[PDB]
Amino acid sequence: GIFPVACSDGYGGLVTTDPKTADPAYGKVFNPPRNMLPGRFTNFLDVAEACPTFLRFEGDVPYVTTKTDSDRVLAQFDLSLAAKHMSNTFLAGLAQYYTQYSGTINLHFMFTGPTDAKARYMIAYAPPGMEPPKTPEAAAHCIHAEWDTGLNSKFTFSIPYLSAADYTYTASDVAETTNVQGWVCLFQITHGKADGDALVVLASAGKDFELRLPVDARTQ
Amino acid sequence: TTSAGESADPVTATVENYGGETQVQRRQHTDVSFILDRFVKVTPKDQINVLDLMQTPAHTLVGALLRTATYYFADLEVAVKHEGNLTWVPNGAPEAALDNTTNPTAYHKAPLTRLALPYTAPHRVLATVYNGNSKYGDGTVANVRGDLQVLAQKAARALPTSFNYGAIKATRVTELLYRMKRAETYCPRPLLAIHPDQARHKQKIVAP
Amino acid sequence: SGNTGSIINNYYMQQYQNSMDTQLGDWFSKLASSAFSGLFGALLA
Amino acid sequence: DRILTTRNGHTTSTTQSSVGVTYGYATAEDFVSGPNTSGLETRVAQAERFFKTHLFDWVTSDPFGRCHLLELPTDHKGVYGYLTDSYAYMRNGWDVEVTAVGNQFNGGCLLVAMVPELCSIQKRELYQLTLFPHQFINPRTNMTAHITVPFVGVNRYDQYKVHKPWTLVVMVVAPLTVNSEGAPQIKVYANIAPTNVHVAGEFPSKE
Amino acid sequence: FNLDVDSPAEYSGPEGSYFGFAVDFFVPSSRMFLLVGAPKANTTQPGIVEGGQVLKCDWSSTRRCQPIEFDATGNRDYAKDDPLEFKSHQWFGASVRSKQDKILACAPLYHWRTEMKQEREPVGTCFLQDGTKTVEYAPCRSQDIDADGQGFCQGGFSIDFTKADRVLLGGPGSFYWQGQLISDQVAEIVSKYDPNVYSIKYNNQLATRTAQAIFDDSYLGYSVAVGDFNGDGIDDFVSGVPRAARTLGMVYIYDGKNMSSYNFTGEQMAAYFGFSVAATDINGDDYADVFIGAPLFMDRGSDGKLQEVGQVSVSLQRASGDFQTTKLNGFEVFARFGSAIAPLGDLDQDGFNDIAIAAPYGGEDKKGIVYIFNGRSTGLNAVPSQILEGQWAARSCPPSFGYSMKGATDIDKNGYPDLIVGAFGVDRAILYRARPVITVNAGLEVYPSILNQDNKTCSLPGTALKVSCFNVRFCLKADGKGVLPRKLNFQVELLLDKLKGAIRRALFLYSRSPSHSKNMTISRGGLMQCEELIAYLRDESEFRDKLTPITIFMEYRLDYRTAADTTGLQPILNQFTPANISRQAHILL
Ligand SMILES: *[C@@H]1O[C@H](CO)[C@@H](O[C@@H]2O[C@H](CO)[C@@H](O[C@H]3O[C@H](CO)[C@@H](O)[C@H](O[C@@H]4O[C@H](CO)[C@@H](O)[C@H](O)[C@@H]4O)[C@@H]3O)[C@H](O)[C@H]2NC(C)=O)[C@H](O)[C@H]1NC(C)=O
Ligand SMILES: [Ca+2]
Ligand SMILES: [Ca+2]
Ligand SMILES: [Ca+2]
Ligand SMILES: [Ca+2]
Repeated sequence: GIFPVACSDGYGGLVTTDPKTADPAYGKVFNPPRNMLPGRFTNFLDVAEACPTFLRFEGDVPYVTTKTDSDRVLAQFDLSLAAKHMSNTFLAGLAQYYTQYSGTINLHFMFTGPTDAKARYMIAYAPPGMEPPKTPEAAAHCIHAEWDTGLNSKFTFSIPYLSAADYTYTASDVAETTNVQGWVCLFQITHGKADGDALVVLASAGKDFELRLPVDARTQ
Repeated sequence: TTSAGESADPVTATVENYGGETQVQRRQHTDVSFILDRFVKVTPKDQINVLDLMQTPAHTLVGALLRTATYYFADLEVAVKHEGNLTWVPNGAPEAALDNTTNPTAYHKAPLTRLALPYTAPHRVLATVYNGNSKYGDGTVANVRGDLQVLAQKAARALPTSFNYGAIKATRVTELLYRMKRAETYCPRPLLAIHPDQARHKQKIVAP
Repeated sequence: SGNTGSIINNYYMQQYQNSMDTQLGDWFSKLASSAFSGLFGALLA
Repeated sequence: DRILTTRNGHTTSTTQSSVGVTYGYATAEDFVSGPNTSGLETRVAQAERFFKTHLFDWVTSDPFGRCHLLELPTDHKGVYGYLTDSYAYMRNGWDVEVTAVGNQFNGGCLLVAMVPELCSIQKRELYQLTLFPHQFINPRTNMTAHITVPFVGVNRYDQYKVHKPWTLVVMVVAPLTVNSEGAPQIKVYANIAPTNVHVAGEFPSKE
Repeated sequence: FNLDVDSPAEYSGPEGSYFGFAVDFFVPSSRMFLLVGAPKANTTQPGIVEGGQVLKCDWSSTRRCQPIEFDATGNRDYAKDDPLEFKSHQWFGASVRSKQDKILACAPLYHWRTEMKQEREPVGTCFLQDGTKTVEYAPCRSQDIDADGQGFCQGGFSIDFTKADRVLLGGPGSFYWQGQLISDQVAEIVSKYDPNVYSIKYNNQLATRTAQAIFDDSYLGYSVAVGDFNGDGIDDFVSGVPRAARTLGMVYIYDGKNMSSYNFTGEQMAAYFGFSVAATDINGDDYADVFIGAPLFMDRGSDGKLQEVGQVSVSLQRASGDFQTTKLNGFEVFARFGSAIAPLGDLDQDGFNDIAIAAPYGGEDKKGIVYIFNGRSTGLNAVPSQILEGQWAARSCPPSFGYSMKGATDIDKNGYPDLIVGAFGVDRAILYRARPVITVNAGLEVYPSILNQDNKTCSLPGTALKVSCFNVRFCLKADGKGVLPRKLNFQVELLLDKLKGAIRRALFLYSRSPSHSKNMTISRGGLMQCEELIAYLRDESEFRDKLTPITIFMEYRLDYRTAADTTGLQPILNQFTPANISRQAHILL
């Protein structure tokens, strides 16, 4: 006889992400050689970790301006990859096609003032649960860091990943409007003759940043 | 980590700088060969469809993520739901050779016919947006607005008509799907997420 | 290797399945691994 | 401890405010001996020198994103541009060097970037110009940015009359903030140079 | 109401030349002339068919209209065998504006080849003439070019002079038809002129810059008007933007010192709000009032049916900065009331400025109608005191009587401003003169007015019987401004018991008749003339009607034929002034 099989039910439908490869139809094709061709990347995080990209502030600008008044809050933006400030970043470009992430997010802070303007800043991480701090006195009790503008003009602060669950959603919830993943606040503490001068900021993937579960954003 | 702010070498101020430690990080779901070999829908014409990968839309996943690369190499396999007989033709044959059946037809087997095509381009690596001599471009001048503007948008379209995997021709294709495997990418380009008008782009996430 | 999930060998050989690549005679993984870390000056505890 | 004076051929370029050279996309050149040319290529060593050009005048009224896009190769009226009208297929790298000389009392910064195949950009796309071979210039730290890139392209040799692979892009990230003691207007120059050109295929003479 | 209609001045031109598409007065330094725009008139310019010309029409003596040479040349060349311009069908004379010695005419459809590629773009051009001088003024003919620049600007589509001798120019096609307001001082227009430079830069130029793409196709500069609105003396810029706000139409007002932005808006879709604008102080408060036209406006009647009648919005300028907007509707359907709006100055010399509004496609046989509206304290009197009718039939394009008009000019020195009406559809232009206004203080007194039937005072010659008599007395006094006779003869009529086929119970003594006429001749500005006479009651047994009051009626008529002057311009009596008055008398019991 012939080898009996059972044409099983429920199996064999076309799934769009399956590891089944299609049967060939036209063989014996030799490609032109491509070896040692410049500029190859393997994973999308290595582009996101080796190349930092700007943020967005009020006025469609990447820089934040020093403030010559009693209020000392330069910027105060919620921490999500669907935020308003993170929107033009490459890091939130590919995090629009996933569901959840983990790991650190590096923030790069380059000061573009003249050689006579000096200032010092701080950036703090306010974990969720109460209102974010509005003064650098109140934000001294976070996981913060300070730096002043001198010869090396760039500062990189790695945002810690604190969460209950092991992975956090990269899409902020549509109905839930409290943003219970966290805030990140950056202040100025003082400035000497630094009026009208800028602080261009950047963002990169961290050392241990890794995404998970790809879906289709579909320009939403 | 204080750095030299303009040298543009990579710096990663890790979380150990203020106490703590880093964990093991896995990056399989962001691999460029894993994220690109899944099926994507493109809109078909009635009969003749050149199998260009840059006719994938810009809102979908592997169309907006293929445009991350400047130069790409990937073998294509298609999956097309049609009626009649569907003849694939290699790169650069005359378009009168779509009717001939010596070219690799697939007879109609219900419901759809998926088949693996080789890289048939003459170039060593294809490209997402070739610009031989179409754009200057450091600041294009105001030319066409109003009615004429819609057609003026195709002025800057890609020209290497050799940037295709060939063409398929059936009686009426209904839905033909691309996926690209063994994908190699080169020279990254910017990738854009959509612009929030609120404090944060809050969309309705799935929930019980 | 890709998005394959089969432990069996392929049925069609190698050259009726893909297009064979030809040698003649990567970057951003080397770029992201040469990243500076630590500090720039004399740190304290 | 610093060697900060580059030269290409018989032309030198000494800068004292170099933060460093950035090798974009490769540290070494591709195999120039292709099979699409049958071994009829040859290196022209006399094309490797600098040539100066003017880009724009970065003034205090320029907002974010006043970009400038010049396609390389541009009109070279010397030895290199003679090869464009005398040989059909040629390939080369580039090592650009832009200068924005003000003084150490101006503010602001302008990003410099070598980007391949650049056309039809948006100002919302300018946020992520950092992905390319880039190097910032601010007057508080440096005056120059020195970027070096190899030949990229769809295929090994190129027809430069119908195709321009690279595009030197300078855009202004923070606006120029003059002070009581700074410089009012700075002018952005650049000296560009090819690296190891290889022509193949002699045109007939125009006579 | 005082405009002469009997024998108004008629002027004509070549048929098809659109003679009357634009009109103005020309008063130099001491003869008076008329400017008529004929944008389709053939010229002797080398190889230019229908270049269009402006004609200076001699008002003195004969009716001769001599053309004016602003430009006698043909198309200049950019290079060899490469024309720079296209003056053929350039519609020169489509808009003509004059101020003293300065005449400004424009060619909205003048096309121009770029200084780069070989294009044909309607930037429009103008020619400014100051007596012996004559320069060219093409502000839209610049380095900024086609569609998104000033290439399709059609500069000169509407023009106006300010009091500080500054030109206001409108171009509805700039920046993808956003439109543009351009203002230059007449000094630099000639001072910076250069026959070899096609794109002249003017140092003191005010202009509306390009705006967002959502402002495209709005047609700013479609029409223009000048007047002060911020109270600094300098004329500001009023312009209609008829396609703005999704075809609802708007009107912009910019500062005449720095082009700084009031803004009016329409109430109906596609009513063409802003097709025409006018600025004149209508209520004597020395605050310039805004008039906006919308000829396509549809109104509802008692039958509740929509009908296109046209509408003009009268916005009174208050010192508060606000406006007191009044809407005035058209009268005939599809007549496009409000197509042209022309300030007349004080037409009747009463103390308030007046204005004229036209329905060019109205009247019998689509001849055309012009309505005259008088100003007063409260604002503009919504009822027209005069209705000017076209007198010419159609050929192909309708007569369009009233499509363009100009007033506020005392061209005959009679103390009263006149009006030009252009009917380009029949290639005619008409000058209406204003007749002198005579105010008249008529009087009538009856004493005693309570008649005792048994009084019997005044004797009656012929009979021994005496009758109950009383006195009737009438007075005339007249005066007027401007040029008019110092002698004025009137015809006074008196009737006793005007209320009565019935029997009249009172008659005049020295005539025995209820009717009496008196040729009276009073003097202008002179004292009040007054003639009285005796009337008497009939006998008690001659009538039963003793309860009905005896009404004494006085009526007067002026001799217009003898009041005429030189040309035969006969004066007129003031409106709202009773041509007759009446007092009464009762009988007791
Ligand atoms: C009876 O019949 C006789 C004759 O018809 C009437 O005679 C009249 O007497 C009037 C009053 O005297 C007189 O008025 C005018 O002359 C007045 C002087 O004689 C003079 O004072 C008046 O001026 C004033 O008059 C006006 C009149 O409207 C009043 O309104 C003022 O208040 C002033 O009083 C007049 O100029 C009139 O002229 C005269 N007429 C005649 C024809 O003789 C008489 O009044 C009759 N009387 C009765 C019985 O009624
Ligand atoms: Ca003013
Ligand atoms: Ca007023
Ligand atoms: Ca009046
Ligand atoms: Ca008059």
